[PDB]
This record gives sequence, structure tokens and C-alpha cells, in this order.
Amino acid sequence: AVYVKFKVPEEIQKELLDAVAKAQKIKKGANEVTKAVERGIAKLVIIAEDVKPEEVVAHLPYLCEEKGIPYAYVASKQDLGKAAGLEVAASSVAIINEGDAEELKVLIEKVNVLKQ
Amino acid sequence: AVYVKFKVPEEIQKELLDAVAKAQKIKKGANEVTKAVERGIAKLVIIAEDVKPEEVVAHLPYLCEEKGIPYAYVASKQDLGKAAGLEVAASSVAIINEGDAEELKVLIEKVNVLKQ
Amino acid sequence: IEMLKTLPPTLREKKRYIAFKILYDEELKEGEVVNLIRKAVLEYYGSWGTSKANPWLVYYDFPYGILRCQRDNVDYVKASLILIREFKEKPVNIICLGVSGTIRKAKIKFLGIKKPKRWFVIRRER
Amino acid sequence: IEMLKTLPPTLREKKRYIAFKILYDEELKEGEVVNLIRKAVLEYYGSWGTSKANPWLVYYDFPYGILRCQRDNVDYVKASLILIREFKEKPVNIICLGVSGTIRKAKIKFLGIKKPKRWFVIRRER
Amino acid sequence: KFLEKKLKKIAYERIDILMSLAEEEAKKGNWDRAKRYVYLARRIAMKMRIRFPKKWKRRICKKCGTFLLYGRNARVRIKSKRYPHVVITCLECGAIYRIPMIREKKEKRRKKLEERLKA
Amino acid sequence: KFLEKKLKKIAYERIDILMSLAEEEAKKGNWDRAKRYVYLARRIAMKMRIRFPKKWKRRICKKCGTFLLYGRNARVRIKSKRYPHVVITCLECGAIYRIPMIREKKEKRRKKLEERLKA
Amino acid sequence: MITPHNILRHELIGLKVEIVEAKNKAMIGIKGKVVDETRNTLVIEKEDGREVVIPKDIAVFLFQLKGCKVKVDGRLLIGRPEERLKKKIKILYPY
Amino acid sequence: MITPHNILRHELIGLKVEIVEAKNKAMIGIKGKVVDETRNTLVIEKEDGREVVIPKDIAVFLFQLKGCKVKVDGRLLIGRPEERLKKKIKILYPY
Amino acid sequence: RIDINRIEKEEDIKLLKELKWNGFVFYQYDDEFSKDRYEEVKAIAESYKLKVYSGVKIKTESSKQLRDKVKKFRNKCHIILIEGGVLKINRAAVELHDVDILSTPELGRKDSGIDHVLARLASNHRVAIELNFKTLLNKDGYERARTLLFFRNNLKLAKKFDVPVVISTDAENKYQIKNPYDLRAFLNTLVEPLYAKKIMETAYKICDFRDYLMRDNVVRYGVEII
Amino acid sequence: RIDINRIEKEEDIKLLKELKWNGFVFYQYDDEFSKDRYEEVKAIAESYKLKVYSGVKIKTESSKQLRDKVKKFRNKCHIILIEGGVLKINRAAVELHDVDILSTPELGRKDSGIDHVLARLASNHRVAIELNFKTLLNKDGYERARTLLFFRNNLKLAKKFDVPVVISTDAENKYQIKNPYDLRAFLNTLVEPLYAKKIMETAYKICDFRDYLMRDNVVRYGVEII
RNA sequence: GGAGGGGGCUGGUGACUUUCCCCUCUUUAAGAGGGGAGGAAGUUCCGCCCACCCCAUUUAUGGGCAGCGUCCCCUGAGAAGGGGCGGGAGAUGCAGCAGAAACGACACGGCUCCGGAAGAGAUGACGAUGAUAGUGAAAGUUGAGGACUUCCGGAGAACCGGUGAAACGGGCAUCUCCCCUGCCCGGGGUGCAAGCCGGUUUCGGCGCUUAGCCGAAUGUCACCGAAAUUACAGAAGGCGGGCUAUAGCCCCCAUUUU
RNA sequence: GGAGGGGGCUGGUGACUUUCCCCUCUUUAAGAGGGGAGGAAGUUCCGCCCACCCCAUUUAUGGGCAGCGUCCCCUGAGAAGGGGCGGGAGAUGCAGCAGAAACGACACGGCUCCGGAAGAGAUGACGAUGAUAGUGAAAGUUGAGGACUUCCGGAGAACCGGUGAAACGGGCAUCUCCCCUGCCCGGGGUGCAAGCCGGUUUCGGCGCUUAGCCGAAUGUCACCGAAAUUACAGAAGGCGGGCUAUAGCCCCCAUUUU
Ligand SMILES: [Zn+2]
Ligand SMILES: [Zn+2]
Repeated sequence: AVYVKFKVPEEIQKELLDAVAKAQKIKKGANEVTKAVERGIAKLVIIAEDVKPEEVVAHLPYLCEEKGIPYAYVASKQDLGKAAGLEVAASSVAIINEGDAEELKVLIEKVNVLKQ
Repeated sequence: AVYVKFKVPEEIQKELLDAVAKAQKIKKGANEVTKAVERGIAKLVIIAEDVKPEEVVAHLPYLCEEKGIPYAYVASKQDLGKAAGLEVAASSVAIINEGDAEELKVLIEKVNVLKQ
Repeated sequence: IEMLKTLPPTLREKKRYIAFKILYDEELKEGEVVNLIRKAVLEYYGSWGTSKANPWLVYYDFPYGILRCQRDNVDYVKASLILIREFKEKPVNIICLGVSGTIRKAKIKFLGIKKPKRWFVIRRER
Repeated sequence: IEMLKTLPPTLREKKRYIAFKILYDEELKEGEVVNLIRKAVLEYYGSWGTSKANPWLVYYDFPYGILRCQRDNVDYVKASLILIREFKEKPVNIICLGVSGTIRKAKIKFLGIKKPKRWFVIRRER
Repeated sequence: KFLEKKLKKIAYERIDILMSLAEEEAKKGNWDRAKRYVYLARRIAMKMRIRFPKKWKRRICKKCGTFLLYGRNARVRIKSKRYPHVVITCLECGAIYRIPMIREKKEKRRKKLEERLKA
Repeated sequence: KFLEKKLKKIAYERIDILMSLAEEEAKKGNWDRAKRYVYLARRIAMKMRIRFPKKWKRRICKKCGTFLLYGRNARVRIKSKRYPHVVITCLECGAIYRIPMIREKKEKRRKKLEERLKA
Repeated sequence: MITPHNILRHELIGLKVEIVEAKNKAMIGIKGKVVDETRNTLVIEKEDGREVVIPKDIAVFLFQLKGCKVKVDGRLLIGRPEERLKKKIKILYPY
Repeated sequence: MITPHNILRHELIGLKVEIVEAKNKAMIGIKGKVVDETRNTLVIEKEDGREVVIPKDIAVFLFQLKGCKVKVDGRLLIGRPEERLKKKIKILYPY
Repeated sequence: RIDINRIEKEEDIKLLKELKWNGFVFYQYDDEFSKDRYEEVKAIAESYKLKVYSGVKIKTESSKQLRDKVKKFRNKCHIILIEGGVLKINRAAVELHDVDILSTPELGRKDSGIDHVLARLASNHRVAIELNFKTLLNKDGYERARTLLFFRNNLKLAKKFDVPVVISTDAENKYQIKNPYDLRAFLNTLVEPLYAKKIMETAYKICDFRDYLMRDNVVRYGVEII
Repeated sequence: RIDINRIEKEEDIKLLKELKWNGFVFYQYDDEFSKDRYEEVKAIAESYKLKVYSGVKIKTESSKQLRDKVKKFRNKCHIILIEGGVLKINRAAVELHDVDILSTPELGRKDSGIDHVLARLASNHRVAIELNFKTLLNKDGYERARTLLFFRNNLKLAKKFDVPVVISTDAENKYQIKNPYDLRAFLNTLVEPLYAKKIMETAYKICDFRDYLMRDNVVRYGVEII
């Protein structure tokens, strides 16, 4: 509600959920996505919208903008963990190696159009 | 009338005529009395009063006063020459050596009283 | 005979000629406008200020007029023209036109356009 | 109420008190001697010279009198006292006695010998 | 009351434009310039007695006054073993401040108790 | 005429006191002082057009203006061989002036002719 | 928003300011944004980059709004940025 | 004879003259006879023998007659000794 | 050069323009003013060559209830002018600091024009004293002297405390109009030629400021164009 | 401080001594003067404490035949004073250079007091102009103005050419006597405080010179004692 | 250090007002800018440009100016001020009185010769107010039993004239020509109130202005400076020279004084 | 060179008038001579001399002042201005809201032990909002077929509290005593409008003056100089210190500028 900077369409929102499920080479947790963005291996950072409290992921949009890493939002926290491969919901997921989803992650990079 | 400076009494006027006749060592003439007063041998100079012109004896009172020689006047020019020993009148007679009249010539020196 | 030699210009008085006009309906005489000025100087200047200013009226035919004052005191006598309020049935209001050093500039600047020289032609003829 | 604060002594007026006397046979009132002075100031000073001098009469019981004028213009108002010649049947001749900076020296130098202080004793009592 | 609320609408922007100007100047490298802006923002808050926004609250070290850029001069971590809290530490001075979420942790404990009792 | 004669009575003394003052100063030795007095006496004579006295006439050299003291600065002699005359010559400058008495010599010639014809 | 009425309560920091009239001849004609603000001295950095010290009381500033331009004297702008927000009312007369 | 009326026509040379008033302080108090005379300067020799130069117009002289003493200003005594005898009339006023 | 008088016809207004005057003030000395006098006064100004600024007048009401009333009436006219001899009305007029000029302190009180403390409150409130010439026109000899010594006391307070001075003829008919030069010469008579010249400028400097305030959108000495 | 007036009795002469005056002048305005008025005037002077100098007057006769006549009459009195408005009488009076003062050049001619060439002949002849105060006492408003502008013209010629000025009340009765201080204040009013003080000295400096001339045997400023 | 004399400089800037004046410009009639009396403008002793008439058209003749600084003379406390510029010839003047004689020389008196009268041969005449007597005879030395003369008249070589400012001889002053040296060539007469023009007595314009008025303008205040609006004084076509009156400070000199 | 800040100095001479005032002297009544407002006189925050009353007659006790320059803090173009002077103990205050808790420490929540309830033995509970887990447990490194728990109540050694200007702990401000070092001893209260005297309400004199008024004087002009009557301001018993407003010139500093 506060840390979200842009409104994400629903048709591209499933494409974030498709890219994480296709690759399955990901880091889960709020600490592991922070280590991935400062090293620069992370190509896309997925942040849930329904977090509470918001302070655990509030530094994720401000760190992704300064490092130059593209990022977008997903409305559900539980559907992010199910696509990641866990029964428990994860707040955020960053991708290291896309594999088959390298063709998809360029299409997620149209979020820069949503930024301006 | 002009060159006469003092009025001579008649009682002393004969004493000028007595002093010249007693001595008979005298110089006659207007030039010889002028030479006698500037040398200083002349003790008494006798000048006639009735001369004409007066310029021949006018320098005699002014020369006798500066040299310090006593002098007095006689009224007659002819009586001066007769007492001097000449038939012709002489204008003036100066005495060099009195002789017996040395006692008289001091009494003629009271003409300084007639001067003041 | 009464004849006085004119003072030299170093010793002579410095004068300015006040052009004015009385604008009204009624008429004024020459003897009236010399009296109302003289009554105005004794009230404003006083007896001491009159000799300092030396006011004099030369000529008055039209509602216009020419008045004489000193060069240093044009400012005080111009306030004397405006404080006189009435003449016995009727108001007074003198409006000045300008001042100059001679009759010749004062007669052509505001009064008229031409130059008449009348003082020269009536003295030798009469 | 009408109450005005007195000006500071740097800004206040400088005044001198003129002691004079009218020596004659007939009598004069207080209303007469305030009128003949005021008629004398308008003739000599004028309307402009009156505000420069600020003439004022305080008190008149005897033929003597005390008059107020400015400190710088004692000389001009003293000539105003002598030029007034007559009052309607009878001459005027004001002889001055002296001037001073206060009532206290003027009342004892020429007018009298003692000091009455009357302004203080009638203000608090009445 | 009307002049007080209109001044509060003005001063709500004065803490907002001065803080956003501090954010874009802090990434330029001039840390002394960004410290000057928030010092004016910390001074203007106590004269009106108005509060800071909740977004710009945790961005400033309370000791020195430098703006914290995450990663540049700020080391932020999530420590959740003993008690769940995030820690901000200034790399310039060295002060340490923490944000516990124990009151939000208590709700999901109480929410899971109601889900076990209903099921 | 009355003011002319009274001025002439005054000026007759002015040539008399100024000449007698010149006579007593000339024997003092100051010949320049005595020349100054008679130069004032020779100047005051020609303004009034008055004559010198007969006693003080022959006392002054007409060339230079020094007072002549008989014997001191003046050499006077009686030369009576050819024509009877007395000569004054100034020892200072050297001018020569003479006083002939031929008109007084002519009277004693004429007086002796009348004595020879009567006798 | 930025209005000419609330421009005396507005924060000058972050606004393009140019000076049209000044007693000193050098300060006329400079354009830039205000960085810092004191009681009677504005700090304006140019587009060239030169920091220039500008007193408020001696000059008049032309503020750049969202499109609009407002001419307000610096004699109305006396005061620190702290107490100017609360209540500062100044009266000027051109005599 | 010497009279106070004819003292302006009299010759000053040969008369004991003393000065009572003068603008210069040295010339007051000297006594002696006049030796020489010019237009506006008297020459007086003292009994000491010192020749002193005295202008006429600045002082007043006290002449010694045969017994009598006369006080006459030197402002009446303007002129050379030549033309003063003929006709010289001067008028003075003490203002 | 600014004049304050009452307009009757065209001929006296045509006469003052021919001599010296540049612009003058319409002086409505009544409580009944409207646009009917305002539509005529523009016809006289555009008649030969002129500019007129119209002002209103209020007189002898209470202290603070007059202040709330005339502030509504000043929004329709250009300038206002307050007169009064009572000192409690004279003191209350300067605190409102929206009045430009004040007149007649010598004919209502007949004691003194301006007090010392009255000049100090006129400093930060910027209220000028207006001098009148209609008064000396119809007085007597001593009555002309009394207002003149009151005026000399008003000049020294306005010179030391720097209070602006504006002269007016305060004329009523065709012939009470005076020229500015004798009015300059009357102020040159009193104190100084320097202070007499600055009085004519404060007559001018008032009507530019009051006009330019209501000409365009100017609020608190700040103008907004474009 | 010297006054010129006409003595009638003792009380007005006793009054002028009590205020400021030191010595004054008896002013016989007739052709019939004798020792009978002179033996009375010494009794008034020795009455309280006073000194009086008596003078005579002549008026409107011919130019040069009046000069031979009044020179005989001046040998019996102290001073003389000539009046006249005719310029040929005014010019003839200054050439004789034995008169001390001259009066009334403004009431007989009514054109101008002193001419430019008349002041230059008064320089080497040393004749003073005497100013009168009896004239302004009984004039009208403009008549007081005319003699005053004539007096201002007489002051500038006497200041430039250094002509002495002596004031007089020229009084006739008991009450036309004025004090010297207002007379000093009236001359301080006209031109200067410096020139007003020197006028009182030339009033004094005349009567010492005329007295000391006929006191002892003084002829052509030369006194003979012992 | 104090009375005095001579020489030099005498305005600038700012403000107000076209109602102090002129000129210029623009402009909803008024504003802005610039300039505004001197070393004498006074005195009229001058000249020229400028104008008009007469003769002449000439450096052939002739006219005009200059001989400066320097030097000479006179007067004052002797610094300073005033006047004049060589020579030759001719004419007049130096009155009055005095002197032989007063401006070229002379006559006249002392000297010599002739004529007449008076006195006289160991006498008489004369002579110390000068005797026979000399010198280039102004002057000076001389000075007596020195000693033959004295007067009048006429004619002549040499020397000298009691006065007066000034003389058997040289000066002074004025006027006119011929002798000089240098420079320049229309020569006189009047004069801006000249002269010209519309006008046709009278008036306006021109001649007229880096102030240009004419019934005659050029003003007031403040200040640096110290040369300042103080003294004397005020333009009338301009410029140059000479005389006259003086303020302030600088420079030079004198006297008193120390 | 230009706006500004701080410090210092602020009169002298001559003339007029006792009619600007005081004092003194002589003298045919008026003259002569000398002096005449400041650095703040304003502000009343002070003290003392001077007066009066009360207690006391004491440096035994005790009281009063000072710890300066220097340094510390705050504000401006950073020259300059303002305030304060060490330590110990006790009491109160830091509201409101927020925070476990607001001034001495504590209770409370994470840690340990005990009791009760629920689920479960190749399952189920929990866990990437952090799992068995360690360190002097603020902080930081760690990051999962990890894995036996979760909640409530009570008692306790050690460590740490999302707020706010400021906290399991140290500050800030005020008041009162005891610890210091130096100097001086009558201690308080009022105050010249005090207080005293002829008088006996009221008034005059004293207290009062190298200006000394009181219905409240100290004036005007010129000039050197440049510190000058200009700005702010005007005595009322005197002196000393502090604050406040500024003219003219000199000195110092800053910014703009070059
Ligand atoms: Zn920090
Ligand atoms: Zn000789």
C-alpha cells in the first residue's frame, strides 16, 4: 500500500508467477534477496503486495532502483510461495538463473515503461 | 655799523689810542693784521669804526673771535694813524710787543666783559 | 528743479516685474488696484517688510497688470496677492502670469505679442 | 478633555518676558492693552511676523505689565511697542523696563522686590 | 483554528518537499548537503509541533543526521531468531537503531490460535 | 598784501636762524652738516623770491656750497695793485670769487678832486 | 500548491530565483535555485555552479512557480526559515 | 618769535622735540633737537648722540619754545620744509 | 502637482489646466456619493486634457464604529480624507493605518494642531498631515496669525519625525483656485526652499501608490502578471 | 548716549535720567536764542544729576547768505543743525564744513533723502547725517513705509562712504521721549547689530570734540597749556 | 613678528526655478540638457578688421613707426615710481630788479698813445682802502728817506667783470628743415547711435556675437578648497596696447627691532 | 572604492549685552573682569559620603563581594554582541500523547524452573515475517528429508527496550545547606522632595555646589581648525560602575568586486 510505486496489470502479474515456476533456481527470504541485489546476480526481484508489517520489504524497491535491477509486484503472498515450491508463503523471491525463462524475463523488463 | 659787535665806551677808547702810541712796535695795514692774527703774535687788534667800504675790515672781528685774540673798536680812522705815527689814516693796527704798555693791555682785556 | 542722478548698477536695486490679472465680472480702476495692493502689503509684510520689498504699480488698463517688487523677495509678495479676500462688496483674487527682469520681456511673454515703446516717444515729444 | 503634553526643552520655544509700563493720566483695562498690542503687531510684524514672534500678554494690574515674545526677536517687537501712537482719544507710549527668561527674575528686577508664587497655589486649591 | 489548519496544510508540504530534495542530493555524493536539508526539516517540525511522515521516519540517524541510502551508507538486516526486528546502522558515525515488530508478531500468533480452535 | 608781508617777516628769520645754525656747526668739523643748512637756505630764497642778507652774502661758495671759515677753509687776501678787490677761494673745491670796490674807489677819487679844487 | 499569497510562507529552497533589481551591480542578472536560507541572506547556486551570497533586504527576487512568475521584494522576506512559517507580517511603503 | 599759531610754518631744525605718543613703542620718550627734515620723516639727535629716524604721520611731537611747550600732531606736519612755508593747510578730525 | 477642490462647472477646471496644474482631486464632502458623480467627472477630465481622482469624506462620528464603516466605503472610491478637531477622533484615525491624509486640526480644537505623541504614532502607521488654504482666506487679522503659528508648529514635527505634508487649496467655487507657484512661494516663505519642493512630491507620491495598488492584482506590494 | 529734544519742564527731564540717558542736547528751534534760556538750562542740569549742551536752528533761507550769517551765531552756542528739503540748500550746507549734522531730507523733498554725489562731498567736509524719529510718530501706514525706505537708502550710502549717523527722537512734549534701547533695537531691526552700536558712539564723539575745541585755547587741533 | 610698495591667479561642482534670460531637441503643455559679467568692462589717449565719401592707383617721389634692454635726470623709509631717447643749421624766449653787459657778438670800466687844466725841482702831489713794480697779467707770492703824478675827452692788439638759478662766454627750453640706421606700403576724413533693408515722419529686421541686453536679463543657497564673491567695480561690435582704484593668499624688498 | 559594526575625542578665541544668569571689586549709577549643559545629564539596576531611627558595640560567631584574563554555550555577511563561572548531598519539575517504563529505582515483555490444556511415535505440530542452534547474548556473521513443540498463570542471577528533544540508565533547570581559596569589617531600614532652623497651617534660610536653577537661567554672530553645535539629547546634592540612542573625522574587520 505504501512501498508500491506503480500499479501492475493482471495479465503481466501471472508472467512473474510463470517465470519463477519455470526456472526453479531462486533464493527465498527477505535477507537472501538483499544479498542478491548488492552482488548484482539478481535479474528480477518479485515482491508481494499483501505483506504485514511492511518494513520487511520496504527497502526492496529503494535498493532495486539504485542498483539498476528491474522489479515488479505480485498481489498474493501465498501464490508466490506455491510457485516458488513451498507450502508456506514467502514474502519475496529473486531469480539468479532463468534457464528456459530467459525469453520471458525480457518481457518482464517492460516494467520500466510502467515506471515512467 | 655792521661789523661792530659791541658798543665801546669813550673812557676806554682813548686807552686803545694810548697803548698804540706808547709801544710803537706795530704792524699797519689790512693785510699785515691778518698775517699777525693767524700766527698768534698779535695780542690786541684795533679796528676803526668809520671805514668805507666795510669789506676791508669785516673779516677782522670774525677772525679774532676764532683765534682767541682780544679786540676792540675806535671811532676815528684818522686818530688811529696819528697815534700809530703816520699822517695818512690807517684802517687797522695790531700790536706785537707792548713794552711799557704791557700793564695797559691787560686793562684792554676787559673787552671780554663787553662781549657778554 | 528736482533731478537725482540714477544709482550705478552695482548700487542700484534689483527688481522683477510681476505680471498678474484680476479675473472677475465687475470693473476696477487704477486708483482701486493701487490701494488694494497697498492694503495687502501692510497686512502681510508689515511696515518693516514694505521697505524690503518696495511695491509699486506702473500701469493698469486691462484686467491684466504689471507690478514691481524686489528680486530677492518675489516669493513673499506673491503670497501677499492671494491673501486679500474682498473689496467692500465683492471678492478679490489675483492670478499671476509670470515675472521678468524688464518691461520688454514681461509685455510679450504673457500680456501681448508686440512691443510698444511708449516711454521714449512721449518724453521727447511732450 | 483637552490635554497636550508639553514639548521637550530641546524642542520647546525660547521665550523672553518683556517688562513694560504705560505712564499716563487715564486708565487702561486688561482688554484694552491686549488689543492695542495685537493691533501693533499686525502693523509692524505683519501676519507672517506675528507667528515668528508669538506675542502674548499674561497679566496687567498696575500701569506696569509683562509681555511674552521669542528670544531671537526681542529687538523687533520692542520697536513695535513704540510705533503705536494713539488710542481713539488719547496717545499711547509704552516704556520698557527690561527682559528676562522667567517670571521670577522679571517680577523682582524692575516690577517689585518680593516673590509671590500664585500659579501653584490656585491650581491645587481650586 | 482555520488559520492553524491552513498553516498545517502548508507545513505538511514543507517537510515533504525538503525531504524529497534531500533524497536526490544524497546520491550525488554530497552528504554534507543532505545533512543540511534534514536539519532544517528536524528544526521546522518542533516549532509547529508536527510529526514526521511514516515513510521518511526511519531514513535518518537520530545521532548525527546523515541521510541513510540503503547499501551506500546503510547496512540493514533482518534479525528474527530471538525477537523479530530490523536494524539500521550509520556507516558515517556508527549509531545503532532498531525497529521491533513484536506487536505485529503478536497478531499472527493470535490469528493462528483462532484458526486452530475453529478447525 | 598783509599776508605777503607777514610771511616775509617770517621768512626773513628763516634765512637768519638757519644761517646762524650753519655757522656754529661749521667750526665743529662737520662740513657736510653745514652744507646741508645753506642748501636749505639757498632753496628757500628762490621760492619766496627774497634776497640774502648783506652780511651772509659772501660767506658761501657759489659752486660747491660749503661754508667758508676765514683761515680754516678760506684764504682771503687784499689785492690792490691793479684794481682793489678781495678774493675768496674755497679750499674744498677750488672755485674763485672776487669782490671789487671800484665804485667805492671812484668816490674817494672824486672826493679828493673836490678837496684840491677848493684848496 | 505554490501561490503568490502563500509565497511568503513558502520554502524558497528548491525554486528557481532570478534577481531583476539590486543596489549592487554584480547581483543583477543571476539565475538559479536556492539551496540554503538564513535570516537575511539567500544562497543561490547558478547553472554554471558558482555559489553566490545574496542578501535579502537589498534586492527583489523573481520566483518561478509551476509556470508562473511572481515579483516580490526581499523586504517582505525578512526572517529565518523557522519563524517565517509561524507568523511574520511586514508592511512596506514606497516613499 | 616762535608762536603756536606759526609753529606749522616754523623751521623745526634747532628746536628741542620730545615725543609723548607713538604707535611704535621705541619712539616714545626720546628727547633732542631736530637736525634734518624731509616730507614725512624727522631726524632727531639725542643728548646721548644716537641719530633716530622718526616718521611724522605716526606720532605727536612736543615742541620746546622759549620757555613754553606746545603739543601739535605730526598729521598737521605733512610736507617738505620747502613748500610748508608757502601754503600748507591740513584739517584733522578725531574720529 | 496635485490640487484638492470641489468641481462645479467646466470653465474653472479649464482655467486651472491652462496655467500650471497637471492632475487634481475631486473632493466629495458628503455622505452621499455614487457613480452619477463619477460618470460626470470623467467627462470633465476627457473634455480638454485632464486626469481626476475622486475621493470621499466623513465627519464627526464616533471613534471605532466609524472605522468599520468607512473601510467599506473606501473600496468603491480612490482615496479618503478625515477631518476633526476632537483629539479622540484625531487619535483613533491614525491607528487604523489605511487612511492616507488628515486635515483640520486647528479649526475644531482651536488650541494646537499636532501633539508630540500624535506624530510618533503617525510614523509606523504612515499617515500624512494635509495642510489647508481655505482657512486663511476668510479669517481676520489675529485669526490669520493663530492658524499660521499652528502651522509652524506642525512643520517642525513633520520635519523631525519625517511626516509627509500635502498642501490643498480646499476650494469651493470658481475663484478660490490658486496656482502652485504662490503656494510654493508661501511654503518657501515659512521655512525653506528645500522643504517646500518635497511637499509637492508627497502630493504626487500618494496618488501613484493608491492608483497602482488597485490598478492590477497587487496585494501587499506584490504584483502578479503572466 | 545722546538725546535731542525740546525742554519744557523738570519732570520729563528727571524721567529720562532715571532710565538710561547720560547726557542730552537742548534743541532751540528758533531764531531768537539768548542767555535767558541758557541760565535756566543749567539749573535743570544741576537739579538732579545732568549735563546739557544747547544748540540753535535755522531754516528756509537762501544758499550762501545764510552761511555768512549763521557763522556769527555759532560762536555763542555749542552746536548747530540745519534742516531743509530743497536740494540747493542741502548742497550748500555741506561745503561750508563747519556744520556738524544735517536733518530732514525726506519730509521737504518727498523724493529721496541722500544723493550719491551728496555723500561724496560729505566725506572730506566731514558732515554727518542726523536721523529723526519724530517723523514716523505721526504718519499713516504708507507714509511710515515711505520714510523707512528712504532711511534704508540713507544707511547704505553712510556705510559704504563711512558717513557718521546720529539718531534723535526730536521730541517736543513730555512723552515723545524714547529710551535708547528700543532705538538701538530699531536700528538692529534695519541692518545690523554692529552698525547700530557705532551710531551711539558717533552721537557721543561729536559732543566731546565740539566741547574740547572751545573748552581751552585749542586752534586747528592744537592745545596750549603752560 | 608689525604700518607699507610691486607682480601673478580670481573659479569649479551639486540642487531648486524656463515664473532670471538665450539656444536646441522631443513630447497627451510642460519637462529635460547646455551656457550665462571682467581684469579692469571704468577712463576714450590709440590703431585695425568692419563700413561710407574724396583724391590717388604711388614703395619714382614720399609718408608712418621704432633706436629697445641699457643709460641719463627728478622724488620718497632708496626696494620702487614717472619722463625722455643721437648730431648739425636758423629764429624766438630766460621777465622784473640787479649787473659793464642776458643770450649772435658788442659797446663800457682797468692797459697803451694824443690833447687840455692844476701842483712841483735837497719842496710839493700821492700812498698800509697799497707806493717805482713783474708773471700765460682768473688767481697767488709779495709790502714803503716807497716816491713823480692826478682828473676829463677820443681812438685801439691781449686778459679779467661786485649781481643772479645761469655769462667777453658757454648753457637751458620750444618750433621748422637738412644728416643717419632698420622695417612696412594706397594716402586722408569720419565713425556701429557708422552703414544697409522692408518701410518712406516714425518704427521692426540685419550689422550681433561658443553671455548678447536694449523701460538695459546674467538669480539664490550649500560645499571642497584657501584664489574666491570678499575690495574696486558692472558689458553693449570684436581684438591688441597704455593709464587709474583695490580684496584674499603666495613670492620679493625696506625700516623699526632683537 | 560602496551599505554596515566596535572604540576614542566633542571645544577654544574675539566682539555685543549686566535688558541671559551668578560672583567680586571700585566708582558723580552704571561700567569693567571672570565663569556658565554632558558623554550620556536619559533609564533608577546599584553602592558610599551625607542624614535619621532600631538592634548591636562583634572580624568569638557571622555577614558581604570576587574566582578575572582565559574557557564554555547561542546567534549573524563569523569581525562582533549577550549570558554564566568549581564540587558533594537532599527535594520538586520534564506536561499532553507516545513508549515496557519519564527521572530514586522498579514492576512488564524475550531467558530458566513448576502446574494445567491441545496435537503427535518411518505421521502430525511448527518454520525463509527464520527452523535444533552459539558468542561479553547492543550489534554482527550465519540460513532448512531444518525439525519436537504451542498457549496461559506464578516465582528468580545476567543482557537488551518500536517512541520522543532526552533513558534498566545517565542528563537538563530551579531552590536550600554543608566542602573550598583571597580580601574587608558595626549589622538593617529608609532616603535631599532626606534632615535641620526662624517660623509653628503655610512659607524664607541652611544642606548647595571652582554652572547652581526652581512659574526651572546657561544667549546670538564670525572664525581658525576639521573634533565641533551638527546626531541623540538637556542638569537639580556630589562621585564611581553598568545598560540604551547616535553626528563629524581617525583606526581596525568583513562581504561584493577587481
Ligand atoms: Zn548516523
Ligand atoms: Zn667752494
